[PDB]
Amino acid sequence: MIRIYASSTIGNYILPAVIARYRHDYPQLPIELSVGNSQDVMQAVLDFRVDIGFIEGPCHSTEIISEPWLEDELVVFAAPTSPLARGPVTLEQLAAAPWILRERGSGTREIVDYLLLSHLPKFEMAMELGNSEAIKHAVRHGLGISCLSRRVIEDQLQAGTLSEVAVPLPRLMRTLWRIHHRQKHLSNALRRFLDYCDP
Amino acid sequence: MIRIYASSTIGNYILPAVIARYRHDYPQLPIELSVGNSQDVMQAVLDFRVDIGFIEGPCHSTEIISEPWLEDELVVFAAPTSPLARGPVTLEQLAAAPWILRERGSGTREIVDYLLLSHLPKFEMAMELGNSEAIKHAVRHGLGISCLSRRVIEDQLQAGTLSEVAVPLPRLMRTLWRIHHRQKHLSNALRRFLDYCDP
Ligand SMILES: [Cl-]
Repeated sequence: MIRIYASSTIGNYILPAVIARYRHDYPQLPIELSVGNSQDVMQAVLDFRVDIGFIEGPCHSTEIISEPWLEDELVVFAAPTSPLARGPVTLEQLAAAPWILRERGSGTREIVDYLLLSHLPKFEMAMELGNSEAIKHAVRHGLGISCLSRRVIEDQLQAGTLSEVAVPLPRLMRTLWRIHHRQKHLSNALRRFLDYCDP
Repeated sequence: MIRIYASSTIGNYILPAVIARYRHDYPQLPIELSVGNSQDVMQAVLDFRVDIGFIEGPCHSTEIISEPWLEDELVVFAAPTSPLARGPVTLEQLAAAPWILRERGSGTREIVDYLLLSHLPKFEMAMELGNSEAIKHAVRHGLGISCLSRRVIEDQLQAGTLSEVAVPLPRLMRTLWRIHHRQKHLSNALRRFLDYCDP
């Protein structure tokens, strides 16, 4: 058995496709997938409740081995009617918009703070929401703007229900990490599953 | 300060739009929205941590007043390339399909069991997943089929990345409940917001 805990973007928008391909070739090797925020993953790995974790924030622990797995682009986005949805925008313009943020313990929250919000003037947090789908829909209906993985909003961007916002910074790139306990021995079955995770 | 706790279908797909219409008419009156599962909502109401809760399953407590708030259609869905997406299916074919289901004890699993799975001869669960978004991605990539609120799959049905299964069953309707503690009184500030939570 392979027991996995994954962060929100990874567990909801990546690993189900990987598991589908894996189960097709190994239909009699079970997999358990739990999804939470990156802090949830860390604690599950530290408690030896899962075999492997996947996180999307800089989570640190002397008891954890972290290995780079995938790149991931964070995207500032807004309702299509927002003035920010068209043309160049400045950091001061971003700081004047209502921001919708994830909860403490989200890797996305921490990375967005370092890569972007740390460079903004005083800005208002309009709402704090505990998952990325509530944020997507709050932004779609004009409650504010936010910043999430392109993977989370890709389908809305294509359908025109959300709009990407230009940011005067380099592409907001982060690493999606594979983690396991420093004292954990990875099974051959798991290492085989990780081959399906490799792009 | 109105403090809401809502299950995922309601908090992610219904209330964001409602809060928008409300804050547009009451910008000075704030709203705090927490999203989780129905059981999280129940405990938050019991612990007096929120003013009102919204749930999507038959959960019951003797300390709670529950009122039917909205009806909600459950829909069986599959990858567009699935044979089960092409024409009417039999109960036998549904019973043989790989089911992607929410965990036992959740409101969605209980109501899906009652309205759908209890009518199938000896179905098998291909995988258990803890939230609707992971389920959608799993089904989208062919891991199996599932049953969720039409509201939750609407965008993907429109995009054509998920397909509705033509099942030989009645239209499957569940209840979305509004709840509060039985000794709580709905303030006029909250009753006004609830007028915006009125179809
Ligand atoms: Cl019910």
